[PDB]
Amino acid sequence: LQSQFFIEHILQILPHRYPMLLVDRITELQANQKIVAYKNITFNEDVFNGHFPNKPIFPGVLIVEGMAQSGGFLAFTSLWGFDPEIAKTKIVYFMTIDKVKFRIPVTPGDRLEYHLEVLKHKGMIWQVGGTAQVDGKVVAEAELKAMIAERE
Amino acid sequence: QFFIEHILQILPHRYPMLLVDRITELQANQKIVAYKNITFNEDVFNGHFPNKPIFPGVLIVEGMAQSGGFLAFTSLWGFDPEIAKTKIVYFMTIDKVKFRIPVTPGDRLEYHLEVLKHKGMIWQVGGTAQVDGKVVAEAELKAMIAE
Amino acid sequence: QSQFFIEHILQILPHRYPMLLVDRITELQANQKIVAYKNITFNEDVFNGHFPNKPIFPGVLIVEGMAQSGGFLAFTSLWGFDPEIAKTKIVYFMTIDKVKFRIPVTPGDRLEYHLEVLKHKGMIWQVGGTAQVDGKVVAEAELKAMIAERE
Amino acid sequence: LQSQFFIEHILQILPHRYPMLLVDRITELQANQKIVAYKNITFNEDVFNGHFPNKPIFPGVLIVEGMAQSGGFLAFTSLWGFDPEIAKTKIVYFMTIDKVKFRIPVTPGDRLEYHLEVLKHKGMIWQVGGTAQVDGKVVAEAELKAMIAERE
Amino acid sequence: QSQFFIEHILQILPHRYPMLLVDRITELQANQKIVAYKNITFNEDVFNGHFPNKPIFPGVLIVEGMAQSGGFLAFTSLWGFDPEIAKTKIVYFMTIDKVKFRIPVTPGDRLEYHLEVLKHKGMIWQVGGTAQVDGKVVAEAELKAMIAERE
Amino acid sequence: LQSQFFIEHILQILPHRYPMLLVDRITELQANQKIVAYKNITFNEDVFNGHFPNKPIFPGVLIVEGMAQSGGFLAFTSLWGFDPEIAKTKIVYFMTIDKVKFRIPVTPGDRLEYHLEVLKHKGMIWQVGGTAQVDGKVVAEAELKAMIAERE
Ligand SMILES: COCCN1C(=O)/C(=C\c2ccc(-c3ccc(Cl)c(C(=O)O)c3)o2)S/C1=N\c1ccccc1
Ligand SMILES: [Cl-]
Ligand SMILES: [Cl-]
Ligand SMILES: [Cl-]
Ligand SMILES: [Cl-]
Ligand SMILES: [Cl-]
Ligand SMILES: [Cl-]
Repeated sequence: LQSQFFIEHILQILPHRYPMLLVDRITELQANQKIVAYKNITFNEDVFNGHFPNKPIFPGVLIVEGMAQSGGFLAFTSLWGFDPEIAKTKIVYFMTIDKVKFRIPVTPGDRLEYHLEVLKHKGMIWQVGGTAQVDGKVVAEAELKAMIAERE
Repeated sequence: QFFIEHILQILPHRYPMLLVDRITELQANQKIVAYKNITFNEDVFNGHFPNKPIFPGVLIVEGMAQSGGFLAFTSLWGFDPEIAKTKIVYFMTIDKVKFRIPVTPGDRLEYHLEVLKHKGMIWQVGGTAQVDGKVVAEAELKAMIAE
Repeated sequence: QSQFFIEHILQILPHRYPMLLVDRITELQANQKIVAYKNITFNEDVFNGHFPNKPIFPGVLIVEGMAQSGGFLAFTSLWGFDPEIAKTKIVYFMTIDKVKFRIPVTPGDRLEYHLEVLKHKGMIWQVGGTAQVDGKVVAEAELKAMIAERE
Repeated sequence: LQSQFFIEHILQILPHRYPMLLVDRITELQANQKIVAYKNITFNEDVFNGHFPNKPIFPGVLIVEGMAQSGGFLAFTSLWGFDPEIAKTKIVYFMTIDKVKFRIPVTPGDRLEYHLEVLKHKGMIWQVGGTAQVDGKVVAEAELKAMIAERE
Repeated sequence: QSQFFIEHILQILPHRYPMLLVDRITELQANQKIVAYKNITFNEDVFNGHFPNKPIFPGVLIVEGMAQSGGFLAFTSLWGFDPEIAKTKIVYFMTIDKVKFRIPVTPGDRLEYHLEVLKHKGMIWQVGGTAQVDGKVVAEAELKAMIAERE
Repeated sequence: LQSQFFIEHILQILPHRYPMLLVDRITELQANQKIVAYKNITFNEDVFNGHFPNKPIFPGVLIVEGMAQSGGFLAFTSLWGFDPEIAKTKIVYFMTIDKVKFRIPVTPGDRLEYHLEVLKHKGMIWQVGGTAQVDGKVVAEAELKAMIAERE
């Protein structure tokens, strides 16, 4: 019912944890339709130790990962709403990834904004597409299909 | 075969983003077969996911990109540690990836990449990731080598 | 210059992971003031234990981030963007005073450091200012440092 | 109320965890009055990776953090004694820091002794002040005011 | 019985990252022997300092992994795959003798542990064997474990 | 030639680095005879995260590793003294370990003192033995034979 979520609510919905929880705040959310979130990029992240020495560049694949989590938050809330209890036993598997294009490198100090739209969704299978943006510009484009499942 | 110390002399990637442990097969301007061991003792598992260790699909793709990278560096300048150290690799595009089987601690993740097309510093490769002969994922990507 | 990105910052401060808390410098006035910032994201080790389920960027690290900004300020003022000389210097902080924390800092915040030169006499520099998140002051502090030869 | 607490007791009272729990043991404790504790400094701490390369130096701001935590243990035990139950529902916020002076650099192999006395205390607000020592000499001095708040 | 994957291992052993050095149990025989392994990959924090520009999995860790396997063997021999009882027991090692290192272990290797029960009396279990990579012996060791009640 | 060394000297002799450099300081050193050194044990170490949760215990094998490093520093200096040049062209690799007995658990707050005596030395082959002590009490004991090898 809300459209603005902070790190606290994100931890209660997504199963991801450090160092793979790549969504910091949800700024906009329209159930079954779109979501806008963002992750701040800082030099104080471990992934920078090796990507790359003396040249910090946020991995392209982790940007895709960040987008998937945004969509995963959109998918869970659209299904069961904000129910951490239900969410606490679910995980999220990647099914496919297509048409991803990287236009501008993301670096420390960047506010990487995730913009996801629901292209199609069936039960637990959600297919989203959108872009990663920094200062209003598209730094990345991507389409992906993820499935949420109950931890067996 | 090229072992970890050779890989270090070519790829610019370091911990914790160096996801290729050994190169078992290489054919210039053609293909490459390499792999990375998966063990619980990897930091990514603390968060992906707690109680349910699953190697991230995106990192599977990253491992293939790196395998592709080694293939490009060596095809471009051969095994030249000197040239390599001035470069880094940028992901340009990723397409047609599909995950069929989850990778978990104890798995030997094999990368199979063939050159689909290349020009200058821009290389496009495609293939699969395998575990015990079984295809756990396929993908296509285009990377760029630069200064 | 007036805008230094992470690479420029890396060539001036000796600080490295996980103690380099200045991601970018948005403005610098030799001998006057500096405005920089560090993004705060959940993907930082410190949040693992401060605290579980309640990510709150440590106040001591805000102050530290403020000290680093002042250090870049004092140094650039004296020698400008000079990587070679930076390697032979040391910015050792002697005191911290009047520190106030008004509102907590959390993942998703852009922690802006605002520091100015309160006093400069020889090797001793005294800076002061605030850390701000979206125009609102979240913390303040006065710090004194001494410039010196590395060893 | 004890006066000799170990890491096991400390884990049960303070909310801090790795890599921010900077107190290893409590040696002396006088409810509402003073406390003596310490943190061993070893090269095997991640913080030394970047502070600094080739020459390890425990950060001063972190020494102040350790004194604050010592103070917190005193406050908690002062208000509820050793009660892990009510202690789990809390966290400690830094309110102010004053008169901190750094006299001697702290390094790997040092036994950082935290010396703190209560300057003032009302309810959840505790104002403490003292020194951090190593082998009997004062390496740092500081005053701080913390607050214990419901993890609401 | 049969083979256990990391999941099952997590339910018996109390060890967690970065100290759980057994990824899979491919063979177990009550009161007799165990065959397990840990994959060695460059992506392990340990390789940062052992050593720079020269990754070599520590020998004492090869030994730690043999102990964990041996411990796993003794525990399951008495109680089988019983998670509840596992939280009830403590398996620490009293002794370690006859340790020999023959070949360096590096990223890409599959460190296979081969431990057999030499002798056991009550809760004192003595195991011994080798660490193997590609069928060859990279290390040998004998360890004595004591099984106790947690707390 | 000296008998007291600090982490800054240790770093110039041993190649070990975080998180495997387990000797913080050397308080005693007698060529070809013995070495007494120590490593502080603090909760702020990665190892404790999983060994074990809610029960920090410094790994016995790590105590042994620490003893081996001291032996290594001893072996090298006995032969070349404090020589950074040569030190970084050689490596002390261990061939065997015997009679290892763990008597008392090591925990955060402990000062793990390493005591190694030279049992036999002939060229590059060194056999040493000793104990790990905490507050004058033996917590561990072991014997090792090391080989000083070329680094290339
Ligand atoms: C390799 O031997 C292990 C070292 N060791 C222990 O593990 C000891 C007890 C122990 C192990 C695990 C736990 C434990 C306790 C509470 C919890 Cl909550 C957990 C958990 O949650 O995972 C685990 O306690 S004692 C010991 N070493 C020695 C050494 C010498 C004498 C006695 C013990
Ligand atoms: Cl995935
Ligand atoms: Cl990239
Ligand atoms: Cl705080
Ligand atoms: Cl400092
Ligand atoms: Cl070793
Ligand atoms: Cl142990």
